[PDB]
Amino acid sequence: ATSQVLHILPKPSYEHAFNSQRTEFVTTTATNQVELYEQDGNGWKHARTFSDHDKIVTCVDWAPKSNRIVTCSQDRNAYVYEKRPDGTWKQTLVLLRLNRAATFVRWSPNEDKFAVGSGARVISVCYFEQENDWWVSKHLKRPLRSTILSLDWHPNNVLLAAGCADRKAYVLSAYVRDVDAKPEASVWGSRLPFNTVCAEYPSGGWVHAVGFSPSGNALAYAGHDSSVTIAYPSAPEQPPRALITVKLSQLPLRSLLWANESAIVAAGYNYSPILLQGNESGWAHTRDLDAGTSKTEGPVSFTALRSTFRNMDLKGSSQSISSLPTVHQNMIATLRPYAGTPGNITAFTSSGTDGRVVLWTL
Amino acid sequence: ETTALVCDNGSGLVKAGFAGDDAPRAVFPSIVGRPRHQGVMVGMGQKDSYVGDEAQSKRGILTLKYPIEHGIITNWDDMEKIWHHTFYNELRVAPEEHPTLLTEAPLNPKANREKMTQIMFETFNVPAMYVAIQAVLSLYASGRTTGIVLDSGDGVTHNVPIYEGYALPHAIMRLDLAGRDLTDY
Amino acid sequence: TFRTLDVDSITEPVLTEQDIFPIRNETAEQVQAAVSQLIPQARSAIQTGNALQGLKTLLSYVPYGNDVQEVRTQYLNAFVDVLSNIRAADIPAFVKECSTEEIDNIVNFIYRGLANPQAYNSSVLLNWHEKVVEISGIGCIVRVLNSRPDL
Amino acid sequence: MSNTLRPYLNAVRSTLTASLALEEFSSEIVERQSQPEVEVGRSPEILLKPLVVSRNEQEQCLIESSVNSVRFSIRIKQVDEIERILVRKFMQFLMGRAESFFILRRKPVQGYDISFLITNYHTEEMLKHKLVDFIIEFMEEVDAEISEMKLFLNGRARLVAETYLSCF
Amino acid sequence: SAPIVLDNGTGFVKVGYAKDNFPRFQFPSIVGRPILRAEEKTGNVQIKDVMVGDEAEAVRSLLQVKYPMENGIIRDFEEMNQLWDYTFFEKLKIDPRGRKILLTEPPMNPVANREKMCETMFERYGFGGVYVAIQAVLSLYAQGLSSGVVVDSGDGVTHIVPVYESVVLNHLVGRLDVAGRDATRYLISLLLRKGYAFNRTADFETVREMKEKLCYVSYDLELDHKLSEETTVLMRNYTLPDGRVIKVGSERYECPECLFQPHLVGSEQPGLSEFIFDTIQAADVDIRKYLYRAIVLSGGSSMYAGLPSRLEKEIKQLWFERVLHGDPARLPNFKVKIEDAPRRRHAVFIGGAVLADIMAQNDHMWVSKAEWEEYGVRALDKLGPRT
Amino acid sequence: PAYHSSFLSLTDVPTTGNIAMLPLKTKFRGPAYPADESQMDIIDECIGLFRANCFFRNFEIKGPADRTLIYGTLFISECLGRVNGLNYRDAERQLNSLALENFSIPGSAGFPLNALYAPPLSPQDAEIMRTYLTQFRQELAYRLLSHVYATEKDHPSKWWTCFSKRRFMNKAL
Amino acid sequence: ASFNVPIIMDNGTGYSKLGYAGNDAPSYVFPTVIATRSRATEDLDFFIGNDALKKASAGYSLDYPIRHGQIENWDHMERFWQQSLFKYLRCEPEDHYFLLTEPPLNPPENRENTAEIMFESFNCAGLYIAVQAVLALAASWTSSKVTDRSLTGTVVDSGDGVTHIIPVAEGYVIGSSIKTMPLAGRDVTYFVQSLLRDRNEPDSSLKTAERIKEECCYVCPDIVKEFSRFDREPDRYLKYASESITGHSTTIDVGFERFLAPEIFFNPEIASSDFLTPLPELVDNVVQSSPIDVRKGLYKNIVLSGGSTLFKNFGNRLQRDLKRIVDERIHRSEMLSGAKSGGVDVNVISHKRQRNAVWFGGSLLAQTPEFGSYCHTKADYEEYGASIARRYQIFGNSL
Ligand SMILES: Nc1ncnc2c1ncn2[C@@H]1O[C@H](COP(=O)(O)OP(=O)(O)OP(=O)(O)O)[C@@H](O)[C@H]1O
Ligand SMILES: Nc1ncnc2c1ncn2[C@@H]1O[C@H](COP(=O)(O)OP(=O)(O)O)[C@@H](O)[C@H]1O
Ligand SMILES: Nc1ncnc2c1ncn2[C@@H]1O[C@H](COP(=O)(O)OP(=O)(O)O)[C@@H](O)[C@H]1O
Ligand SMILES: [Mg+2]
Ligand SMILES: [Mg+2]
Ligand SMILES: [Mg+2]
Repeated sequence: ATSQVLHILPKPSYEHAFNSQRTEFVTTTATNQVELYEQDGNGWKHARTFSDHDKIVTCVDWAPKSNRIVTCSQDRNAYVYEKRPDGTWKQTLVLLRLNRAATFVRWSPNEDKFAVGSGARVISVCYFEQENDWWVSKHLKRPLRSTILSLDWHPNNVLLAAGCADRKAYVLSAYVRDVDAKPEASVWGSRLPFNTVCAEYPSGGWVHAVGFSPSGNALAYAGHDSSVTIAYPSAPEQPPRALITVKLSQLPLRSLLWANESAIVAAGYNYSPILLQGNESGWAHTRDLDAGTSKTEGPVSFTALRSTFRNMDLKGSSQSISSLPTVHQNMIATLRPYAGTPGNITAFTSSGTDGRVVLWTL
Repeated sequence: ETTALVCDNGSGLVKAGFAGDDAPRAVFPSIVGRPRHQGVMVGMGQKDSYVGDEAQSKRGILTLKYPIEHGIITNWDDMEKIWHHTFYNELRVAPEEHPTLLTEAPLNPKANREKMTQIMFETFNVPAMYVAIQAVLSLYASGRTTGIVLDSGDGVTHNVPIYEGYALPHAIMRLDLAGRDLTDY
Repeated sequence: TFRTLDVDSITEPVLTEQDIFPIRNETAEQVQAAVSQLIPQARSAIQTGNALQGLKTLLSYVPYGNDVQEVRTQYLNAFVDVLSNIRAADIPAFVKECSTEEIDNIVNFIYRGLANPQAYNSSVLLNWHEKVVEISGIGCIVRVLNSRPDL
Repeated sequence: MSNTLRPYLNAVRSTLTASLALEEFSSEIVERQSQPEVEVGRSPEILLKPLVVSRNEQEQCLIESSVNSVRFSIRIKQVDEIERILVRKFMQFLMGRAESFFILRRKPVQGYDISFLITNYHTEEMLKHKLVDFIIEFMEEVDAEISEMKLFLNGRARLVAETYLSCF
Repeated sequence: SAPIVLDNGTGFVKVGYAKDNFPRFQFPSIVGRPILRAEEKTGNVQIKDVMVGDEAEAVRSLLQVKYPMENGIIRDFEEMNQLWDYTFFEKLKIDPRGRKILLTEPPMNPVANREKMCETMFERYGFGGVYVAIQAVLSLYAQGLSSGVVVDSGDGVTHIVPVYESVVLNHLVGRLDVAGRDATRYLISLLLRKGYAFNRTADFETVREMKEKLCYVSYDLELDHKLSEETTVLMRNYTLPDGRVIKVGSERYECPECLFQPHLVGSEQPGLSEFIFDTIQAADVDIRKYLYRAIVLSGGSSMYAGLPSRLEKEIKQLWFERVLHGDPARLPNFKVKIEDAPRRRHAVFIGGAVLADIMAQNDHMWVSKAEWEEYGVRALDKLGPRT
Repeated sequence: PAYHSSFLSLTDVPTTGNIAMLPLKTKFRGPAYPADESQMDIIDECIGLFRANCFFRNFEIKGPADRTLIYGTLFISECLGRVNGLNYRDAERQLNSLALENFSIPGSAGFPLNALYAPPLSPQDAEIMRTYLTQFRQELAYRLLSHVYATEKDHPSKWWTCFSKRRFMNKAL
Repeated sequence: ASFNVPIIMDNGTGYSKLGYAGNDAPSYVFPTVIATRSRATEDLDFFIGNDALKKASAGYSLDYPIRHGQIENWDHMERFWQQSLFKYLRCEPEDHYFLLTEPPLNPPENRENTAEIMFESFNCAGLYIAVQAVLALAASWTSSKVTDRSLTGTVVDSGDGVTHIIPVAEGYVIGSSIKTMPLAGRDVTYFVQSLLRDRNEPDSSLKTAERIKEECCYVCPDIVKEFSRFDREPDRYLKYASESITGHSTTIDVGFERFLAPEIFFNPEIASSDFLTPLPELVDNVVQSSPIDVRKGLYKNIVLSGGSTLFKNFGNRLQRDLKRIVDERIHRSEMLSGAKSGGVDVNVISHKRQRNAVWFGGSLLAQTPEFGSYCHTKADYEEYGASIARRYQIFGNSL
C-alpha cells in the first residue's frame, strides 16, 4: 500500500474525526483542549480549540450527516457541538448522570442517538427531545460487569456492540421508542426490547475493540492476547455457527475496522495495521501493510552542529537517536474510514500517541 | 533554554548576540571618537562622544581611537562606554537579566582579565560570566575535537594546538603582527 | 480513628478471579489421576532416549487450579526434567513442529519454572525461552501475560 | 557483562518489551482521577499476572504489569558481604535522585533493592524503545561498578596503610 | 423588563436575569489600584484610576488587588460600591431605576452587613424591589428537589443547611469557617516548604489557578502517603503565567485536605464529613433517611476532583464507627447518595434565577422603596425571620 | 514605600491630563503659581526624599501629585547621572541645556511611563503641560545644583552623586 | 549506665557552633565553610573553618554548604561533619549522643539525608533533631533554677541566612502561626557591599563589609529624618581602617550605610521584591493568627536570638513599632465600641546570651535525664529503616 502523513500533532491524539466533505477534521490531545484543523494548501493548519471541559478529553466523534461534534471526557460530562450560521460552534452539555469517567462515544448511523461508554459499570444512550430541547441518558446495567473499552453500532440502528474489559464481548439492543421505528428480524434476533442480552462471547483478554461486518450479520472483536475473533451468529439463544479465532505473533491489537464484507483491518501496539482475508471457513493474516521491515562533500548547518555537541555533551554517543522503521513512533489509536461507498473502502485514516495522522491507501 | 549574552569584544569589532543564535545580531567597530573642533554651532543636542556605527559615520570630524591595543585593554573608561553601548543601545537587554560570555587572547596579562571580570560584575551587575579562549571557541565552531587552531584577528595572532580534548599549554605561540599592523603597512 | 477501619471491602464485593475466567469443570481426583498417569510415561520416554516424544505426550494435557498445588508441582518437576533431558541442537525442529496453543503451554510452564531457581536449572529454561521467542515470536509472551493465574 | 549474560538478558528484554503495552485508564473506584493500577491493586480484572525472570537463586526479575503502569524490580548479585554493603549504598543513591530519572521508585519493594515503575505518561511522551536498552545496560553496568568500587577500596586502603607506615 | 439577580460571592461575582440558565457574566470580586514595581510595565492600552473586574484581572500585573469581601462579609464597602457600579454599568450596561433585584447571603452573617447593603442598594440605585435569599435554598432549587440537605462550599465560607419537605430547619444551619481561600493559603505555605515564594498580589491569583488545575482530594490517606513516599508518579510540572516552572508533589493531595482536616490550618472545628454527620444526627429521627438519602454538593469549592467519592465513603465509614460501634452486620442497610451535578458551582445562580420568576408579578411579596423609607431598617423582615 | 507627596491632599488644585498644577517657587518663567516662601514646596521635598526613594523597589501611586513626584525623581536621577565629575558653572550650563531640550511628554510614543500618565485632552492642554514641565525641571535642576554644592565649589560631593547609578523603578526619562 | 556527655552540634548558615552539654560556652565558633581543591588524594585535601579561611589563596576554593538554612550539596556537609568530629571535637561517634539542630520549614528529605548520613557514615549511638528556635526559648530565662521558666512567648530568631518568627504557648509550638522572611545578615551584608561599591571605595571586600557592620552599623527611627541629621551633623562621617592585604592605612570612608543597612529588617522592600511585609507587621500577623487566649503571653515575652539581632536600638525600634500597632488596633476597637480597657503591654527581652542562644538552650536541654529517652536509638533506625525521621513534627500535622 501507500501512506501519506497528513500532519504532525505536537501531542498524543487518541482520536480523530473528519467531516462529511472531508474538509476539516477534529482531534483530541493529552489535556482538556480539543483541537480543530483545516487545510492550508497542501498541508493543514490550526483552526480553533475547545476548553469547555475540565479534565482529560477521552473521545471525540463527528456526525457526517448533520455535521455535529460530540465530546465525552474524563470529567463525566458530554458536550455536543453544532456550528452556527456565522461559522462559530455552539456548545451544549449532556447530562450523562455517570459516576466515573467516560471512555468512548459513537454516533448512530442515523445520528439520532449516541451511546456513551463509561467506567461507572454502565453505558449511557442519549437522544434529543425536540419538545423540550433536552438530552436524556439511559443506563445499560443488566449484563455489564466491567469497564467499557469500545462501542460499535449496527446498520439496523438498534443493536450496539459493547467491548467490555471483563474478557467478554457484549451485544445489546439500544432500541428506544419515540426515536427509532421497529427493526426488521435479524440473525441476532427479532424481539429487541430496550436493554436485552443479545449475545455474549468470551475472549483471552480485555476487549479493546468490537465491530459489526458491513453486511451487519457478524461481529469481530480483539482481546489483549493479540487474538482477533470473528463471530458468525446463527439464531437467538443458539451458539454461533463458527467462532473463527486468528492468533498473531505481534503486540496486542487496539481497534478494528471492516475493509469490506470479507476483510478486516486492525491495528494496535504493533505500530502497524493488518488485513484479514477469509470467509466462514476461516481467516488468516494476509499482509503487513506498513512495508514490514523496511528499515528506511556537504556543509554542516549551525543547528546540526549544535545538536551534535549537545548530544556529545549530554551523552557519550552523539549518534542518530531512533531511526525507527515503522511510520508510527508509538501505539496507534484507532482506524476510521476516509472515502468510498459502504463495503468499498480504499482509504482510511489513523492516529497514534506520536501524534501522526497517517492516511492509509489500499 | 537559559539564554545568555555572547559578547566577543574583538580588537577591531564587537560581535555580540544571544546564545543559540545562528549568527551574531550585533556587529560594529570598536571605536570611540570625540569631536576635535570648536563647534560654534548651537542646538541639535551634539553629544560629547560617539561609539560604533555613529562614530564611523561622523568620522569626518571625529578623533577615532581604539580602546584596545593588540588584545590588551588600555582605555578602560572607553571600554566601559563601549560595553554600555553594546548592552543598551544595540542589544536592548538589561545586563542583570542574562549572563555573558567573554573571550580573550592566550598569554594575555592577568590584570586585563581580572579588571574585565571586576568591571562586568561591579558595574553592570551581570549574574555570571565566563572568559573563554578564541582558539577553543574556533574549535567548537569547526565541529572538531583535535587540530591546531590558527587565530588572527585585528589585534593579535595566536595558535593553540589542541588534541582530543586536551590542550597543550606549552605549545601556544603568540605573534603580535595582525590586521592593524597590516593596515599600517 | 474513624479514618481507618475501611468499609469499602464489604459493601461492594469486588470482582473475584472466578468471575473472569471459566471455572474448571473437571474434579480434583480426575485431574490428579490423569497427571499421575501421564507422568510415568514421560519418565519412561526420557529413559529410552526419546525425550522429544515424552515432552510431546506430556504437553497434550496440562492441569490447573487452586486446589491442585501438589500435583501441579509434581507435573512441573517432571516437565523441567524432561525439557532438561533434551539435546539443544534439535530444538528448532521441535519448536517449528508445534501448534500455537502447544507452544503457549510450553512457554507458560518454562516461565513458571523460571520462578523457582533454588530447585531447578535456569540455564536450559533461559535457552529454550530464547529459542522459542526467536522462532515463534512475541505473541507467546503476550499469551503468558494474558493467561490464568492458576496456570 | 555480555558474552556472559545472553539468555537472562534477552529474556528480560523480551518480557519487558512485551509487558509495555500500556494504555490510558482512569480509576474505577474514584471519579475524575487516574492512578497507577499496579501500585494500588484494587481492581483485579485489569492486572496481568505477576511474572518472574531468573538466572540464579540470587538474581530475580519480578515483572508486575497492569493496564497503565508496569513495576519491574530486580535483584543483583552479592557474592560477598562487601558487595552487599556496596550494592545497598549505591542503589540507595540511585533511587535518591528518582526525580530526574522518571522511571524509578524512591523505595524498592521488600526483598529487593530497586523497583522501576513505568507509568503510561513515560511511554506517552518518552519513546520507549530505549527504556529497555537503559534497563539492560544498567543491569550489567551495576555489577561492573560494584567490582570497580571494591578495587578502589583496596587501593585506598593500600595507600593509607603505606602513608601511615612510612613515617616511622 | 425581567428582574435582575445578583450573587455577590466572596471570590466571584455572578449576575443575570430570570429564566436564564448559565450566569451571564462571572468575574472575580477584585478592585485594582495602580502601582509600579520592578516589572517591565508595558503600556498595553491605558491604566485608569480604578480598574475592576475582567480588566483588573487581565492587567493585574501592573495593579495591586484588594478583596472587598472576606469570610463571606464585606470588609471595605467603597470598593464593593465600585464593584456594583462596574457590574451594573458596563457588565450589563443597563441601569434602570425601579427594577427588581434578588440578592444572596450566607446564613449567619452580621445584621449590620445585610442591613447596610440593602440600604445602599435602595438609596444609591433606587431599585423598586429587593429580596435576599440564602444560598442553600437556591442550591436546593437548582435541582428542583424539595427535601434534603445541601452543602455549599465557596471561596469565602462553607455552609450547610438541611431542608425537609419545603421546611427549612433554621436551628440546624451549618457554618464551617474553612473554604477555598484557606485552601489557597495552605497551598502557598506548602509551596513555601520547597522554596518557592509568592508574596506579590498577582501571585495569589496565580496559585489559585494552580490549585484549580492541579490539586485534588485524596480518597485513601495511607495509599497516597505511600504513593508520595515511594513513587515519583505524583510529580506534576506547572508553568507560571510569568513563564517559570515549579515542581509540585504531595502538595497536590495535601492542599484540599484542610477541608477534611481543619487542624492543618489551625481550626478547632470538625472536618467536612464530621460536621455533616453531626448536623444530620442532630435532626429528628423521622427525617434522617431523607437527610442521608439526598445530600447535594454545591458551590465552586466542591469541584475538587474525587470529592464526592471521598465524602460518601467517609460518611458511610463514620456512620459505621459511630452508630454500629464496629458491628458490620447492619452496614448494607444504609442508603446515602451524594449529588454531584455538573453545575454545582453555579447552583446558587440557577436557584436565584428560578426564584426570580417563581415569586414575580406580585410586589406585595418583598420590600419596596416607599416601604423601606417609611419603616426604616426594621422593614427588612418580610424576607425571612431566620435565626 | 509609603512616602508620597504631601500635596496629594490638596483640593481644588488645577490639573492637566492627570498631572496636578501644584504651586512652585522659581525665578524662571512659566504658568506655575508662586508658592509661599516660608513653606516646604514640591521640589524641595522631592529633593529631600529622593535619597530615600531611590532605594525602594515598590511604589503605589495615590494621585497626580505622586506622578509629579515620580517625574521629579526621574529628573533628579538623570541630573545626578549627568552632573558627575564637573565644575559649578559647567554644571549649570549642562543641566540647563539638557533641561531645555525637547523631551518626551505623556501621550507621545517616546514616553516610557505612558501607561500611568494620561495624554493631554486638548492642544492647549498639551502646550500648558509643555511649559509646566519645562519650568518644573528647570527649577528642580536649579535647586539640586544649589543643594549639592553646599560645601565646596570646584567638584560635586561624592556622597550626593553616588546615587547616580541607582536606577529608580528601572523606568526613567 | 553512666553515659558520656551529650554533644551539641549546630549548623547555621554562616557560623557553626559545636560544643558539649554542661559547658558554659561553645568549644568552637567557626564559619560553616570548607576549603577544597578542584601526594594526598583529592578525597582528603579539604580544610574547614578558620584553617580554610587562612588557606584561601594557597590552592583551595571555598564553598558554603549551607545557604538559607537548607543544605544543597551533601559531600560538603558530610566532609564538614567528619572533619569537625575527628579533628576539632575529638570524639568517637559510637560512644556518644548527638543533638543536631536545623531550621524549621525544611524538607523532610533533608532530615532523612541527615539522619542516614549520621547513622551510616558515622553510626553514632543516638541522634536527636531540634528546631533552631525552642532552644532559644530554653535559653531565654537566665536564673533557671527550678521554676522561673516563661514557657510562653515569641522567639524572633534572625541569623545569617534566614530569619524565623516562631510563637510558643505553654511549651508547645503553634505550627499554623509559623512564618519566615528569607532575609537575614547575609542579604544586608550584600547590601552593604553594594553601598561600598557605588561610592567607589578603595577596598570593597566582603570581610570589610562584615567588620563595617561589626563596629559601625546601628538602627535609626526613620530614614528621612536620619538623612537630615546626617547632613546637619558632621561627626557621623567615619573612616574605617581596612588593611586588606597590603593596602596599609587605606581608610574606608563609611557613610549612610550605617543606618541604611539595619533598616532592611523594618523595611524589607529594599533587599528584594520577594518579601514586602515589615518585621513588626509580620510579628503582629503571627501573634494575631495565634489562638486568642495565648495572645497576652505572646506579646508579654518576646525573645531575640541569633547574631543578627545585636544591632543597637533594634529591640527598641521593634518594641516601639509593635506597641504602636497594637495601640492603634485597640483604640480603633475602643472608639468602635465606646469603652476603655486596660490594654496589653509589650516587653521585647534581650539577654546576655544573644549571640549563641540556640546553642545555650540546646546545652541546657541536653542535661535533662529525660532527653536520652527522646533520641533516635540506632536499633530503631536499623529496624524501621532510614526514614525513621521524616515525619515533620513541629510545624504542621502529619497526614
Ligand atoms: N475545579 C475546581 N477545583 C478546585 N477549586 C475550584 C474548582 N472550581 C472552583 N474552585 C474554587 O471555587 C472558588 C469559587 O467559588 P465561588 O466564588 O462560586 O464561591 P462564592 O460564591 O464566593 O461563595 P460565597 O457565596 O460563600 O461567597 C474559587 O476560589 C476556586 O478556588
Ligand atoms: N574580507 C576581508 N578581507 C580582508 N581583511 C578583512 C576581511 N574581513 C575582515 N578583515 C580584517 O580583519 C579585521 C577584523 O578582525 P576581527 O574578526 O574583528 O578580529 P577580532 O574579533 O579578534 O578583533 C579588520 O581589521 C579587517 O581589516
Ligand atoms: N554584632 C553583630 N551585629 C549584627 N550582625 C551580626 C553581628 N555578629 C554577627 N552578625 C551576623 O549575624 C549572623 C548571625 O550569627 P549566627 O547566629 O552565628 O549565624 P547563623 O544564622 O548562620 O547561625 C552572623 O553570621 C553574621 O552574619
Ligand atoms: Mg579574534
Ligand atoms: Mg456562592
Ligand atoms: Mg541561624
